[PDB]
Amino acid sequence: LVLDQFGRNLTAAAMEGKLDPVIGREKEIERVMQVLSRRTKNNPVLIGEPGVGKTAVVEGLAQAIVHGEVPETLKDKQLYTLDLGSLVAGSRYRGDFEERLKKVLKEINTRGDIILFIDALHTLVGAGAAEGAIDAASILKPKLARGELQTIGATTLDEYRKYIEKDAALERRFQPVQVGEPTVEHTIEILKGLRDRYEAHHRVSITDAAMVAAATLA
Amino acid sequence: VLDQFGRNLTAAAMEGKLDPVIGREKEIERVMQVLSRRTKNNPVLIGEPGVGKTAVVEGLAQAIVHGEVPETLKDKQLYTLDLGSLVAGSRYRGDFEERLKKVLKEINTRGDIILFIDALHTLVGIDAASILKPLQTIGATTLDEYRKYIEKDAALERRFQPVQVGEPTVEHTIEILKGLRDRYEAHHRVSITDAAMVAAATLADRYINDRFLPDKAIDLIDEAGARMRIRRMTVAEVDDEQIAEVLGNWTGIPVFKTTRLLRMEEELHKRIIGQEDAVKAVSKAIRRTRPKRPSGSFIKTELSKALANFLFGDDDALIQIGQLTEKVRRKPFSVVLFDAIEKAHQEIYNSLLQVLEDGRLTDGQGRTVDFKNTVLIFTSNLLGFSKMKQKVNDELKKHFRPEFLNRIDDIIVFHQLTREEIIRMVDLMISRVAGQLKSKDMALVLTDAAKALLAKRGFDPVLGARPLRRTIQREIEDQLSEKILFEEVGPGQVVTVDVAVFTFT
Amino acid sequence: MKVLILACLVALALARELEELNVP
Ligand SMILES: Nc1ncnc2c1ncn2[C@@H]1O[C@H](COP(=O)(O)OP(=O)(O)OP(=O)(O)O)[C@@H](O)[C@H]1O
Ligand SMILES: Nc1ncnc2c1ncn2[C@@H]1O[C@H](COP(=O)(O)OP(=O)(O)O)[C@@H](O)[C@H]1O
Ligand SMILES: Nc1ncnc2c1ncn2[C@@H]1O[C@H](COP(=O)(O)OP(=O)(O)O)[C@@H](O)[C@H]1O
Ligand SMILES: [Mg+2]
Repeated sequence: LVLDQFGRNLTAAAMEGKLDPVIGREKEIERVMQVLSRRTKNNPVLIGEPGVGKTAVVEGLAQAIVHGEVPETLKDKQLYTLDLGSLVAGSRYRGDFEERLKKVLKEINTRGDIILFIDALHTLVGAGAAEGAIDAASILKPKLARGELQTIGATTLDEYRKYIEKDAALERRFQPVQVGEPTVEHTIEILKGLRDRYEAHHRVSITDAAMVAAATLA
Repeated sequence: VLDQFGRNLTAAAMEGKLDPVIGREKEIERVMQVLSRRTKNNPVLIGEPGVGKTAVVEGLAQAIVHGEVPETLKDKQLYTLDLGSLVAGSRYRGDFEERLKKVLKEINTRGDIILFIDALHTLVGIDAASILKPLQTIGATTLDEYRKYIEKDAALERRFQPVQVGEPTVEHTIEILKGLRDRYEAHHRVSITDAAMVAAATLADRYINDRFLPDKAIDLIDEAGARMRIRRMTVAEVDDEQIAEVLGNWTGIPVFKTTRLLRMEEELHKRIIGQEDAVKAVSKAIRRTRPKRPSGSFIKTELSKALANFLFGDDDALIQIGQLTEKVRRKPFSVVLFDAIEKAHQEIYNSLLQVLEDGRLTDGQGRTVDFKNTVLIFTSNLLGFSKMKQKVNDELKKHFRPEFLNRIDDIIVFHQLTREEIIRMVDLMISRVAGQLKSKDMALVLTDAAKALLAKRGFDPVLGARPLRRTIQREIEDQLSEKILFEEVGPGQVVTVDVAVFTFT
Repeated sequence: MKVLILACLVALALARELEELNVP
């Protein structure tokens, strides 16, 4: 469809087992689901230092949808990581970018079961802005108003203020979700949940001593 | 034309589309005073991000449609103007300039338009600046951006009058929540108790310190009502228990959310060992608060640490000293420790002096830092023939004037070192290295003789007990590091330091 | 007794020329 030629369906990737197990981080997957159901400031932007698992929270949200562990208002939603690169690519003509983004947003309103995920939401400023063309930020800023566009974002703490914050319009709509760096004890439980992925790729065995050592020595 | 750009706030106030602004009648009155003027008749709502400054204009538009507006402002259609939409369209470049001019040509075609600009600094750094020359406009910036963009233009200050929208008190934002109760009750179909709002105002000020009063508290009410709608899908009464569950996910702290907590005295001494009477002396002094002056004022370093842990949660809530501005703006619930005040001259008596009288420091940085929930602590002290017991407090009275020592909460004394107290410090510092040996499957037991030797060496009361950390590692750990490498001691071994020279198995 | 006031040079440069994306 229109969303597969731009976005990556994370919900379909979670059905096929292509997303890593996101153990822990549950209190913030369900917190993203709280923010998506709010009156205003209903767009959760996952802020956190690079590496703490901001993409993994939404990848853990996709795994929660396919397991039926979400509320019925977010049941069988399709998360799409809309990359701006596939949206700019092509577009060797006029409006090509605004109509490829209008067809994305029309497809979100038509099916109505899409939670858009914009990873690197700071990169929304200046996407497809061509000569005599409006970027992807100016196209959506409006849609956010109508609330016809619940998006999930994921920036760093630096690039949240450096951009998303400033926009005052976005402020009353985007809600910064703190994606904290986990503790060592939380990280060991992440590594235990990720044994079977890294023990199968390398066909090795990873002892419990190694994962406690991996999170402590790191 | 304004019919397709920006929201008509006056039309939204007629339909009840705007959220009701309960409170703020003084600031809305101030904005009506500026708009009624001849010169500088354009308010700039200086606030903090999420302070309620858009609600003043939302409350202004509700005051227009009620007829509670002056005769120079009767039936003024108040428009916010959506920037980033007068873009929406490319014919081709210069579009946002050419389209903004068509909007302004409709404003002076009519006469009842007042623009609201939620980010006035973004049009400073057609620009409208020119059309401002003679179109009344309400702005809204932060105080950092007022001093950066609006005040730094004399062609933008002969017309832009600053209007302060302050952060509400914990009391004042409750009636904001009670006025906004019916909006968030009806949005989630879940009733919200009054207790929850007293909690969501108190707990949001206490634990959220990058966001501001009105929003923070509304963010807890909106998200707890949203959380209740979720788990009934996996009448239901958002309570104060619900707010602490939601704020426990915001901050990520365990739920201990205070007078009961303040009942310490024994709820401590995890890191404080000895010094027992000063701990009992700072109990009744901190609980004098339970004003604009800090929660405690005192004239040890560990004491502070454990005071930062017990009162304010974090061990790193102890600020050891701009140099204290924009780092208590970040955390206004910190114990501010002043290391070695004896070695500083009188230039430091303006950020510890006027804060016991105001609690606020206006400065050149651009924000007024809040000292009303800190614990200020000063760290001052560490002839012939004859035949501290209780007195150290007269030293600092003679050092600097007691014209604010009756403004200091309590000047407490510290008692002398005990031989048993230092032995209780030796087995405390052996825990730092016994855990490093249990990672090797080793066990480090000691004897009373060996613990008394380390107490006997390096304890000097001129230097407090600093020399003890060296004495542990020069004598135990330098000789324990070698025996691991000599492999006299391997894994699965009990190490018993006895006996003078230290020897073991 | 004397103090030297140094002089913290700031990095100040002219605005960047941009390269355009063509839409035919
Ligand atoms: N809770 C978790 N459980 C399992 N794996 C996790 C968890 N959090 C993070 N990870 C893993 O950590 C790695 C980095 O996470 P991720 O890429 O989501 O971080 P990020 O903060 O989004 O990074 P960036 O800022 O570079 O986009 C990935 O392998 C991811 O699967
Ligand atoms: N006095 C008030 N009465 C009612 N709601 C208020 C009041 N002050 C703030 N709010 C609410 O709190 C939030 C603050 O948003 P806004 O006023 O736009 O913030 P800012 O002034 O920082 O831009 C909104 O939900 C607003 O309706
Ligand atoms: N009750 C205590 N009083 C003082 N120092 C203590 C106490 N308990 C442990 N110590 C240790 O003694 C040293 C005190 O030195 P310092 O950190 O300068 O604080 P102070 O001398 O003001 O207590 C630290 O190593 C600290 O961990
Ligand atoms: Mg990522």
